[PDB]
Amino acid sequence: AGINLNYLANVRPSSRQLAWQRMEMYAFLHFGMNTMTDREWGLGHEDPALFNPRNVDVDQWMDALVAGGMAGVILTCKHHDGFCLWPSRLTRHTVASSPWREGKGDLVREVSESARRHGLKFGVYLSPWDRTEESYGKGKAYDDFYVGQLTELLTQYGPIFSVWLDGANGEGKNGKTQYYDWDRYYNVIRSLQPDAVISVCGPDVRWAGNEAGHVRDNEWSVVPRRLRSATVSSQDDDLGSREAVAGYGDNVCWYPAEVDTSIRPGWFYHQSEDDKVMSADQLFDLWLSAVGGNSSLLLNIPPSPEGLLAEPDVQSLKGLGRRVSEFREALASVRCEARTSSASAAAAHLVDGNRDTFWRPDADDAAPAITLTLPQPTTINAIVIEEAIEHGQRIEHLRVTGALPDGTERVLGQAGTVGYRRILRFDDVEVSSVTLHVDGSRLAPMISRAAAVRI
Ligand SMILES: N[C@@H](Cc1ccc(O)cc1)C(=O)O
Repeated sequence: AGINLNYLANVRPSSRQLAWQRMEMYAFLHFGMNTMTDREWGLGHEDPALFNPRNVDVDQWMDALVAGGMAGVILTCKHHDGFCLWPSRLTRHTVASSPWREGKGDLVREVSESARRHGLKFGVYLSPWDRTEESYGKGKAYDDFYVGQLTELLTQYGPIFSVWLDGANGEGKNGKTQYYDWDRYYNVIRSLQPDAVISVCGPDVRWAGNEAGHVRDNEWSVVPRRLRSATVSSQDDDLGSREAVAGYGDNVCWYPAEVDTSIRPGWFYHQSEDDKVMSADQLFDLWLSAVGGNSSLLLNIPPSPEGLLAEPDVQSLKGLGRRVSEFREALASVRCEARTSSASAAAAHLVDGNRDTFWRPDADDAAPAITLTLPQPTTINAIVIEEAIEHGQRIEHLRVTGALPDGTERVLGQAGTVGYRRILRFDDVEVSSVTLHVDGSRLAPMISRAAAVRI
């Protein structure tokens, strides 16, 4: 193997990136002034008197998120309109000036506390774009204000798992375009919350860039480093193939994808969209596609102006969670005999329920493969396979075969990348065994789990 391949096959996640990956799916909570004014885009300078939801019940939100199987929640602490959901000391444009809770409330506190009681991690979105704040457009003075608010959020509310950042901007009242001192912002986050992943407009987690309803066929976590300050764009179908990254040499990095979408057409709640909430089945397919396609899933659910998650959203979440649990429960009810093409001693690692142990074929194994034999003919429609990503991402082509009770065997399906998890789906079939052929790989693959199941 050449220097380049030895490099690519060993690019690896940091501690914070690995912990983040293991979350799999978490929620976004869009709630604030835009909810009250029924907008996707706020104008700024909205009257704080308009923020007076009568029945905020964050435990109702968290209850539904747990039932949905979420690992954490990212709250919109301040959106583009600039209204802050905590009583910031740096602006009067906050819940402290609203009639909500007699001006004595702190929704960031209320949410973070409830998240922790519910076993969910807590993250923040603090909008760089600010349509109210006076310093906006002045340059450094707005950076000072932003950093000031980051500091409040990152020091007063306990551990933060993610700081989510988009890059929208505009002109201030002075007519000048505000640009952000990203490097300065990153230092603050790294300093105050070392374990947090800085996401999207940050170096730790990449916006998947997919068209809604689509995920990459091949999602590589190892990609050109230039994608971190985002010729090539985040929306390209092929970011990480050998051909795509060839010319970049060592200028690549571990920069894993996050698929983000809303359960409704809009990010904020609009009553007119109450008949347009994704169903539990739509969410499940999404989960299977994202979390079964080497991407984390960020799912937005917006509370209504009353201060509750709406009934359809709660039901979809509940059904999503039920489908995910049924899937895992069947993935454990599975009785299989695992056999490998080499390193049979390590074959045990495929089924010990330890994500830290893996099977890796011998260097001279020219056809690495895992055979799973079933106690008797069973119907299956998917295989689950996971790489030991702590050590990198390597698999490039996977071919799955099934041995039918009727002597013969056929191809059940193929896939490219695996990474954190590949759930390969196909038509319901009855087999006595399946073989996973790792036809292509950057050096020897390290596989921590393999399984055949019926969804
Ligand atoms: N393209 C999206 C990105 C985004 C999504 C959610 C946000 O809260 C902020 C930004 C938008 O601006 O609408």
